[PDB]
Amino acid sequence: MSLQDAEWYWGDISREEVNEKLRDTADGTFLVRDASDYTLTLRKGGNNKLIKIFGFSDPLTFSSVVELINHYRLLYPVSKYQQDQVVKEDNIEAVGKKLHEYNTQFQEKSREYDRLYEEYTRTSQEIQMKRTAIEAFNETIKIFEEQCQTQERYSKEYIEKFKREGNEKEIQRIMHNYDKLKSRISEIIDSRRRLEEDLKKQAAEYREIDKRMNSIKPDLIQLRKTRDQYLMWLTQKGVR
Amino acid sequence: PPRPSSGELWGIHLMPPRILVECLLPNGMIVTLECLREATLITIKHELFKEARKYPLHQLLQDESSYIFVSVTQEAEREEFFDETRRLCDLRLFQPFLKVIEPVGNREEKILNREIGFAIGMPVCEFDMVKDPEVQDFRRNILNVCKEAVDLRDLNSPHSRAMYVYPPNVESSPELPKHIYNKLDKGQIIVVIWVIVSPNNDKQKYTLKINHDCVPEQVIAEAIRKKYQGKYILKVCGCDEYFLEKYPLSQYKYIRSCIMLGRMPNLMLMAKESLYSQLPMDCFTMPSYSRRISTASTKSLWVINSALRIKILCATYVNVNIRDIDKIYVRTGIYHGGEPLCDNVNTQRVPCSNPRWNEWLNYDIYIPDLPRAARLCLSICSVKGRKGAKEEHCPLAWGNINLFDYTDTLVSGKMALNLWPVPHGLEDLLNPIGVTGSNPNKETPCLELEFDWFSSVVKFPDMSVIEEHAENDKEQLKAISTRDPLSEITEQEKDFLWSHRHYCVTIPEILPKLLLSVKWNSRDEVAQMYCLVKDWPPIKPEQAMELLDCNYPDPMVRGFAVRCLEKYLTDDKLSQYLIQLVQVLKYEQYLDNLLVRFLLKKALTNQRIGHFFFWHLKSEMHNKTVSQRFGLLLESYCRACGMYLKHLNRQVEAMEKLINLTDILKQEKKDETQKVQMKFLVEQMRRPDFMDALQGFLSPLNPAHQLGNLRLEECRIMSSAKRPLWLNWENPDIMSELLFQNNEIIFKNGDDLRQDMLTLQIIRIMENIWQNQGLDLRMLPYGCLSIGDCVGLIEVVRNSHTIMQIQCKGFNSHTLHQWLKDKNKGEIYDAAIDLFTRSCAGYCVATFILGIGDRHNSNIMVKDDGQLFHIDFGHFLDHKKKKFGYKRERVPFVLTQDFLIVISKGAQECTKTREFERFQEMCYKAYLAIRQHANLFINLFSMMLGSGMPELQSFDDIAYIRKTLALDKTEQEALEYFMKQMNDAHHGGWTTKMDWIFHT
Ligand SMILES: C[C@@H]1CCN(C(=O)Nc2nc3c(s2)-c2nc(C(C)(C)C)ncc2CC3)[C@@H]1C(N)=O
Repeated sequence: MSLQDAEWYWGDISREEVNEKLRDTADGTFLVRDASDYTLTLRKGGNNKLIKIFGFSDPLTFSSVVELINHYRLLYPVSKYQQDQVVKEDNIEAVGKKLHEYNTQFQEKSREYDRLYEEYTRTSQEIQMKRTAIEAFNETIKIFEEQCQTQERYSKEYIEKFKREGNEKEIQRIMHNYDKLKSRISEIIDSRRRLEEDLKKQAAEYREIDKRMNSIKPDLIQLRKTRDQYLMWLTQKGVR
Repeated sequence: PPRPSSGELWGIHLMPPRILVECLLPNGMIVTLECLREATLITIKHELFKEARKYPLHQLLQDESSYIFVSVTQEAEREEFFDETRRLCDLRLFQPFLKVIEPVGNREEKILNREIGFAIGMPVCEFDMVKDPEVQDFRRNILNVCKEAVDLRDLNSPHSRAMYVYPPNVESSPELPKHIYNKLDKGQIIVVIWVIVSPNNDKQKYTLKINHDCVPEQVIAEAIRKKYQGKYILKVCGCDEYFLEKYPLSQYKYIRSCIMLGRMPNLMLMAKESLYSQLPMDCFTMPSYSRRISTASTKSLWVINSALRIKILCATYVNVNIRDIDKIYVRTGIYHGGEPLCDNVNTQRVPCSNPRWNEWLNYDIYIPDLPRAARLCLSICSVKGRKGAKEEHCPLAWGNINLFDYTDTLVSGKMALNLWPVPHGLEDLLNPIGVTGSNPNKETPCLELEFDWFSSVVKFPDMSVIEEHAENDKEQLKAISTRDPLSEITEQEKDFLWSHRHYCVTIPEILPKLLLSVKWNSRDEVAQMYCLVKDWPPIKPEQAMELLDCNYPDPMVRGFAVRCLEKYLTDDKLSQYLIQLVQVLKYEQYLDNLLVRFLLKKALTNQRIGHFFFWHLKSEMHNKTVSQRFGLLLESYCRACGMYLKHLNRQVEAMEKLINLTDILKQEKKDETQKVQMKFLVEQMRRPDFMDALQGFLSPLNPAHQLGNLRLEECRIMSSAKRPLWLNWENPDIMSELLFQNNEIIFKNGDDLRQDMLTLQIIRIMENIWQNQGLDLRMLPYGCLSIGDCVGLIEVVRNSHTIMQIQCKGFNSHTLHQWLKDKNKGEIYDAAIDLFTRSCAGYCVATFILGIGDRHNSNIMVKDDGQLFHIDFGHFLDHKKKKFGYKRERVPFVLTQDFLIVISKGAQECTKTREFERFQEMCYKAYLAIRQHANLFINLFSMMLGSGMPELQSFDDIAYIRKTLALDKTEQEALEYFMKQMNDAHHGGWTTKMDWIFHT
């Protein structure tokens, strides 16, 4: 019953175009297209099965290609219709005007995604640098604290002895160095504190870039698919 | 962690001439010492110990000789400075401080581990930490391969040692293509044997006419005759390439190139002993981690009578804008390769703000039917149902898990998994081609999971158990086996191949077609498949490689593939395909596998393989998806490579100085004139720490090339916005004038060079197909090496200019032909035009097939002798499909009138010429020669899908070469297609001989 007017027949479309259509579909989703005789593609167990139409295995009872599909109807068809619902416009001029609009919107949105993706990468790299730097401050601070401990373990006996010899200049020399050591540790700790601050801010700046990107990604895919739909409409309407 | 920058300090690229250093004395004292940025540790220690006498408790200090310095490096490592000859600027200090300690521990192990850590860009101690038993077992277990290689290197010392250092740079076969052989005079070659006579080192010349078939000893024999005992060896003049193995002279690549180019082969005779003496005996030592302690009711998978079930508990968070997205869910899939073993199951949708599911997902798979290489691929997706009844689904983070571990244990209990960012351009909801395992960054979305418990530890069945025995078609099978790897295979052909699985052994090359006809979700079919591969005949290495891509995850299949390489893959081809062999390692389910062991064994028995093996892995150490795998592998290479570690560390230090220098120009000096930047380059390059690091090391582009002293007057920052450095070095070889005096290299920090590296690899493979098929289409696959994240080296081609450079300094359509005339006057004119036409054809065909970026006057260069070549490939395949949605195959290299005029020697009607007729025939022959080797190119591209190259992410991206090569058409139809593409692009001119039968 009827032929090329059939919703599931798609003609010259490639395996790749069918893979795009059958992507994430339910078992029984199918469509027929020209080979390289025609090829029925059937969605089953998360895969697209390619079944050659010679009748599958011989002899036949093929009648016409439509009788074969309708015999097994191979649940849901991928209709030519509703894809052609996307382009409302009547004439070639209204469609070309709309293709130019969408294509211009797509190129802007693409350049915005690219710019946003570069800032995502840079922020992600920078965050990793600061994390290594805080680990380096952590190891540095530990060494300077060990110096305090080591100075404390030694001087304890020497300062105690230096008082017996009335040498106030030597005790003041020792504790002047301990002041130098403590001030330095406070300078290193403060420098780590500030790096910890920048990282908290840049980690928040990363969440927001990720958020912004999860918003444009679906809108860029949809806009490209419309640009492409108007492009396909304009090829078929125009001279071949 | 890995070093944030290549600076002398944290947040400081270059230390000032003088710098204050905080010195932490062993008595608790702190001394500020003003040091020179290039001062050595011996000087600093001596100055500190002199100054320390002016501070309290000096009496507690021992001799300066009793101590060494330790400090925190940019890798957050506490490094002990045993090499006191090192300079303060080269220590990679986090902050300017030094702590004085007494040397403790195993000094030699510590020195070796630091040298390893330096080469690899990560401290060795980071591995010691790692909890994962798979990791620690890999570290210990790989040591078998290390031992094997080193023992096998001291087998026939010093020849086996010389064979490792300087391996024969030979072709895969002695069979000389008939067009190469006709350049010979009665199957004989004229060679020039140079000798460095003692004591004045005078260069003596000896021209010899000998059989091309002559083994290196026979060449020595003839040189002796022209005044018995093989006490001499041959070497190439101007580089470190030796003829140490008994291969016919013509089989050696250098010689094979000399014939074809009509070049005079210049060799050097030297004493076997003067080379053997200069070779140090390499000594591997068993590391600490091999000499230490660790490790402080079982069911078969086939006895588990239950379906597959996985519980998706909750996710910590997601980064989504709640005003733009409606709900979030967990998409999951059970995969064998990139093929689901059953339908993909989703959890219920929940709100963005509360990622919690506590849902068991039931899979249409019977637990015993799970194949060995089965994986759980998952993702957290967003769903926005704004317009019509239409909903946009976007992945947010993905993760993959091996359902069985390295010990064959089925996964059980509660599992937490840190998810990975979605790779740029990936629109699929799952990433089954991505790596397995948790993200090492713990500040990412973490997904809590829970697998079934079967009151016991479930193990995959033993191989003994799996061995359960429970005419018109002969021509159809051959037809299926000739088809390309990505050809459509119907369910009918599957069922047919599966039924004929036993006759399939007569055509072994059908194994990939048969393996894809197997139901991997059936222990019945797989058990049988396993018995077939066990007793399967071997296949060619170029066919076996397909079985190592993401389509073949099975360990028996991959095991079979590795054995074909072990027995049939020549070192020439391993070197040629190493890029792909390193990439497929990312597809490996586990750290310990037959592939990694084979490649390491080879890298450790051939230094030419070892060099590039190291660089391919070192270049990707910034990438957290593979840095643990690549790190552990590089540690085991560095531990057993011998003296090559020292030369690798000199290459690595030279490169860090170049990265830092270019980083300064790109960041700090960014808003400064060329003169100001050039003044800074000039003064920096003059520094001794810089001169020591960038002089006297091996070229990472070709380790047989010695980079001697820099010719600073020839070094410069290029006008391009990335600010590439043009660098020149003297070739320090005694006979450099016979090869090249100037070794010029472009250092680029900014652009990703991996696509150029691949395009240049393919061009070389194409050029080789053509030579072997009797076509002299001279290509220029210039050296290009990625050394890190968007950083690499490019080989400068001398006496070559862009078309725009030629067009300026002289313009009309004859300017190019006039330029070639001026550079090739008289007798040498014809050869210039022949070379242009031949090169021009190879580039025309190659670029049409690969779909390289559009050519213009700036990315097409011509050598003074006419040899045309392309530079800056950048893009390839269908790079314009997403951007403009046009369904076409572009002709990147449209031969302008300017090129036509050259080919036609300045004629009026350029296409009606015999010159253009011959040029067409070259193109047609080249196109069909690649189309016949289509399977190779498809495999090579398939083996790069996990690379992270933007334009190579799916098998649908490879479809482009299936179109340009017209694989779903007949050879005659494909040539008609090529001709039409040329005609449509050039607006006519392309013709042939006969239509119906296509016979002259
Ligand atoms: C006057 C001298 C003669 C030689 N020469 C060159 O420039 N030779 C070169 N050989 C190559 C170059 S440049 C190259 N460049 C680039 C970039 C896109 C990064 C610039 N990518 C790739 C390659 C590879 C080959 C000078 C000249 N022509 O001005």
